[PDB]
Parts: sequence; C-alpha cells; structure tokens
Amino acid sequence: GPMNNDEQLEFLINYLLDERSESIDIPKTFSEKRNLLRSLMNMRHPSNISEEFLRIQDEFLSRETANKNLTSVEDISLSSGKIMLWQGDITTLSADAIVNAANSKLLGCFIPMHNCIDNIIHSASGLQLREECNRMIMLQGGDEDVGKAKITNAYNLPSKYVVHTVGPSIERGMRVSSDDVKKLERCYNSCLELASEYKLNSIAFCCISTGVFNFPQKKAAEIAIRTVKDFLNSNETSLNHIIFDVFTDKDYDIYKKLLFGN
Ligand SMILES: Nc1ncnc2c1ncn2[C@@H]1O[C@H](COP(=O)(O)OP(=O)(O)OC[C@H]2O[C@H](NC(=O)C[C@H](N)C(=O)O)[C@H](O)[C@@H]2O)[C@@H](O)[C@H]1O
Ligand SMILES: [Zn+2]
Ligand SMILES: [Zn+2]
Ligand SMILES: [Zn+2]
Repeated sequence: GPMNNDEQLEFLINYLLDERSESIDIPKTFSEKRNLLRSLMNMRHPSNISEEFLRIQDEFLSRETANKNLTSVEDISLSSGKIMLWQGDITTLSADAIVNAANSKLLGCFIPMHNCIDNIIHSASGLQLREECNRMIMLQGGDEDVGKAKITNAYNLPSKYVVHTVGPSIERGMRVSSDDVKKLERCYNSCLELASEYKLNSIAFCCISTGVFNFPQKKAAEIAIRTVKDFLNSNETSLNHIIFDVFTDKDYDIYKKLLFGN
C-alpha cells in the first residue's frame, strides 16, 4: 500500500546500506535518521541504481521541497534594474536556474553533511544530479576547467535547471592575482551566456569562490557586480531577473552597500 513518509525514508537507507554490505541500527529521531540518508547519498560514487529506488527517492524529496518555505522570484522586493538581492537558501527559490559552485570533476561533495553549497544542492536535488554530471565529464574526456558553465535538470529542487561553474581557488597565504580576477569574471560571463542561450527569464547566483576556495568577500562582490552590469549593458538577453542569493549577514551587508549606495 501507500508507503508513508517514515516508511519511504526507512526503505532508502536499507537499500544503500545493503549495497555496501553492512547495517547499523537505525537512530531514534526523524532528524538523525534524515542525516543518515544525506550522509549515505553524499558518499556514494556514481553507478547504476534500480528504477524502483529513483521513483521512491523522487516521491520523498519532492515532498520535502514542497513543504519548505518556497520563494518566487516575483516576490523579491529589493531590486536595481534587472538585478535583485536576496538572503536565503538557494534550495527554496523557484528560479529558472540556480548556480552551483562546483569542483572540476563536477561530482559534488563526498564529505557527509558538509555545508558547502555543492553538498547542499546535491542533497536536495537527488543522485540523478551526480549521474548526469558524470555522463558529461566522461563524454568530455577530461576535468572541467575554471570559469566555464554546464547545465542539467534540477530534479527534486523547486527550480528547473542547475548551472555548474568552478571558480578559482586562492591558496592560503597568497594574494589575489590579476589572473584570478579574470577567471572569476569568466564564471559570471559563462553562466549568463548559457542561461541566455536557453532563453531563461531568471537566474540565481551564489557567492562563488568565497567559501572553501577562500576568495576575499568584498573583492569578489565588486567583481560579480561589475561583470553582471557590463554583460547586461553589452548584450541582448531573455533574462529579466538576475538574483544575487547571499547566505551570510556579512555578504548581505557588502552587497547592499555596493548596489544601493548605503
Ligand atoms: N543553502 C545556501 N544557499 C545559498 N548560498 C549558500 C548556501 N549554503 C552555503 N552558501 C554560500 O555559498 C557560497 C559558496 O561557498 P562554497 O564553499 O560552497 O563554494 P566555493 O566556490 O568558495 O568552493 C567550492 C568548492 O568546495 C566544495 N568542496 C568541498 O566542500 C570538498 C572538500 N574541500 C574536501 O576536502 O573534500 C566544492 O566541490 C568545490 O570543490 C558561500 O558564500 C556560502 O555562504
Ligand atoms: Zn518578472
Ligand atoms: Zn563540501
Ligand atoms: Zn554556449
């Protein structure tokens, strides 16, 4: 009969355990049981899975998505021209496309429960995301360079597409080279160019390179804003709304000062 919420969750865990030959007792709460699935999903290198698993995975995750506090693009009220500014979780936002800050293998994040945007996006979207990116890397025959863009379905997310870009990474101790500036520009240009070719009306960016890859937050923002404006000045595009989705208070405050002059 109709497997309810707990019965679906408890199925999926057992599946991934039995494919790695073990079993640990199922924790008490819903919350701890939920993190075990995340953990098992994050850790699973790409390969075939049963259509039964996908179907049920999709029912479970779509439901979770539908029960969050979703935000529509037309409901963001802070805007300057086609640019909007918004603080919130990119997995709650109904844009045509969201941008993922990814790595050169484009497989997402293998640490259980890490809070990088790559893990967060793959954990809400589903295993199909890793599988689709893996088919694209295999056909390309080679890792993805910094500053390009690739597009995929968004699966159980509330958006339609995900755009994957790999930003530059700043070694601990070193200052930012003119070459690193140019590469982070190219991330923004590639993502705009791709969404333009797909004729999308809205895209949401995260603050690429500013977490694990350790780019200074203020300098990143000056670049992101100048690049987006030069692109909108210089091209025709179907884009009406380009959303800087910021996650930390400090990035909110940085972006707010530079866009809305105090
Ligand atoms: N929900 C959210 N919505 C909006 N913005 C958010 C959200 N959450 C965070 N964010 C924000 O997204 C921005 C992007 O930060 P970020 O660290 O995700 O990305 P970054 O571009 O600076 O770095 C990307 C790299 O690290 C990952 N890799 C790992 O984590 C692997 C590891 N080093 C290993 O040893 O195994 C990933 O595969 C790639 O390799 C930040 O401003 C957060 O506040
Ligand atoms: Zn509109
Ligand atoms: Zn991570
Ligand atoms: Zn193209």
